Amino acid sequence: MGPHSLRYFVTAVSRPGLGEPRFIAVGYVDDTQFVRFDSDADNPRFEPRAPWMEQEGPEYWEEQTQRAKSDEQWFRVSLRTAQRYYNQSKGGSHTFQRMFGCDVGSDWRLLRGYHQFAYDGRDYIALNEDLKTWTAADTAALITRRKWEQAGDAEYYRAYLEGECVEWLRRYLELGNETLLRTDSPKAHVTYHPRSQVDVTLRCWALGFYPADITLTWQLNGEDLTQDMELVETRPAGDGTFQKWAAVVVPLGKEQNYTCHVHHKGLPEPLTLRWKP
Amino acid sequence: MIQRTPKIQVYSRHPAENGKSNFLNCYVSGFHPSDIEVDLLKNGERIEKVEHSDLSFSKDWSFYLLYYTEFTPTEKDEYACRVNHVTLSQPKIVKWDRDM
Amino acid sequence: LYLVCGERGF
Repeated sequence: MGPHSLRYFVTAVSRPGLGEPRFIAVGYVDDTQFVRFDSDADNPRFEPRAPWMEQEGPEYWEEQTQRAKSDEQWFRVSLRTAQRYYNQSKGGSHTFQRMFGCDVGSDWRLLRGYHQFAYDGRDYIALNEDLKTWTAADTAALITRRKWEQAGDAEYYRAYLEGECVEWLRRYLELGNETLLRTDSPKAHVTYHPRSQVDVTLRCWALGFYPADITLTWQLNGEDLTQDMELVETRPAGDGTFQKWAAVVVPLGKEQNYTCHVHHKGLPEPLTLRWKP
Repeated sequence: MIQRTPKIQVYSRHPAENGKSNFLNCYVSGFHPSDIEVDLLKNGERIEKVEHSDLSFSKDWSFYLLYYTEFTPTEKDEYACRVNHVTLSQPKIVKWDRDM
Repeated sequence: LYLVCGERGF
């Protein structure tokens, strides 16, 4: 059920003295990468990055490669144009990024359509949530905004985001359903780590879970310790699942009073765990 | 050019068990620009088998990559991740601690 | 389905 998303993350980087920019495009469905294009491959093609994408036929791969190549040329031109326009007279490597795609609700409505750009890591121009107007960050982006209004780009991307974007998301969810529609519950446990005469560290682990969204919280007999804890970012295990941990420093000899609570799509109710010496 | 320094985690795919085959990961995230040097080290020396994920980025535009290799944890061998990036004065080495 | 910005702007 639930929300789903189709997102493409596109990066172009200029490379003084090396010729053409590095151009990389990557597609995700929810938290799972499924395609890529990379200009540095010796035969650059749009290609599958999940075994279930091998079900798409040659026409899909050809069409998508042609679109990737056309975009690659457009980023190259834009990088050259920006460098003129911002008066980057010392030259150097610069970055254009594009994010686009669709978030859909559990009822398949389009929650948000994205078509959005950054230059050297900063917002440049973005299609607003109305899919009609643009947010520009500075005067260069005002200039591109005028051109894009003139060309009707917002209307073109709105038609794609409300139509093809959603239709292809559905299709990919069907093709990859064994993997994309699964939910892998976290396997959790607590470890214990000496620190000093007066205290120790309890670390709560959540391993092997999908999707990535998760909450880990320590408590002391009901009392929420969220703010006293050390919490790492959720991280990929490399096999399609994710990991996370949260630790708390507690007085030597009171370990038993602390409980870790785990919330995840796969857990009908929160898991409660303690140090098990 | 904005500059964001990478966050780095080094960890195993599975719970470490000595003499049991596993995967060593170095996840680098939150960085900009994308240019970054990552090596996995065994006792200070570069591992050559290392693979990595396709460059991608988050909602704030900051990049992330996963570097990984097959390995076999042991009592005596020290593993680590070495990272270099324009935001660092010199490369940063983060040691693998099986409890993190 | 990737879609191209194919001869637009700045």
